[PDB]
Amino acid sequence: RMKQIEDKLEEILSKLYHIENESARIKKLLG
Amino acid sequence: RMKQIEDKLEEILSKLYHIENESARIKKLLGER
Amino acid sequence: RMKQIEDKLEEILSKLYHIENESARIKKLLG
Amino acid sequence: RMKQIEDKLEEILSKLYHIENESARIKKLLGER
Repeated sequence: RMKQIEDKLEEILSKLYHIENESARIKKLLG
Repeated sequence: RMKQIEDKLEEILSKLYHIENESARIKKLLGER
Repeated sequence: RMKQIEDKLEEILSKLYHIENESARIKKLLG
Repeated sequence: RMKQIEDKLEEILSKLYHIENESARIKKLLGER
């Protein structure tokens, strides 16, 4: 139930961390 | 209900994979130009 | 309870839509 | 519990605002160069 939502949320945040590093990379590649 | 949640979380999820992809593309763009 | 999670999820996806348009913009600005 | 959820959702949330910001910055970058 709730464990299951959380667990998704833990995944989703992890995609969100990856998405930041990527943005961080692109800024560097830019200036 | 708890199943509308589940669908939306899967949808959040695909949208995440989609955006990793669009940004990877650009990173890769710039990574030659 | 659950209404409340959903409602957050509905918001979070909406930030995720905005984040795409932005990426879409940047690609355009790039090539 | 249902409160670990709430914290993480707020954290997902700030991370969203953070990334809108980092991408807006770049859009704005490129928007002159």
